Amino acid sequence: SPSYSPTSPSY
Amino acid sequence: SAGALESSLDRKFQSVTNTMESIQGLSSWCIENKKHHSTIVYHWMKWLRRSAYPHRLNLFYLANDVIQNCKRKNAIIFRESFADVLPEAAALVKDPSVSKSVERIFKIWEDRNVYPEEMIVALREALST
Repeated sequence: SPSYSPTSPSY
Repeated sequence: SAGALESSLDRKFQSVTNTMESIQGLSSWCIENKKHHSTIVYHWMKWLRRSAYPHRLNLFYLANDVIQNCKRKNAIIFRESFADVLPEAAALVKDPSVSKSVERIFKIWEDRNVYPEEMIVALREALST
């Protein structure tokens, strides 16, 4: 259940 | 009658948990649901009060990821409907134990210029004091 890093997705 | 179709969003958002396995999958599909981006924010918002402190923090990541899955500012219209309750949703995370993590997504929106500062004043009200 690895929690993600908000900056990982691009914008 | 047909309004029961919106439950395809709220039951799946309620099923989300603190993992990228559930966030990245539903946030990618949520972009195909752009046909109702106006109500999607209403579903995800009401689950924050249902969820625990670390869990509602995880649900808040969904909004940030869906804004960024629409991406490239080609329209990014998802940001406009989330802006309707963006600070109001942050009122459910006034605890400094979670406000510190909700600042993680709010920090990105601030640096990524995803919102005007006039909106961020409400974000910092709802996260800070």
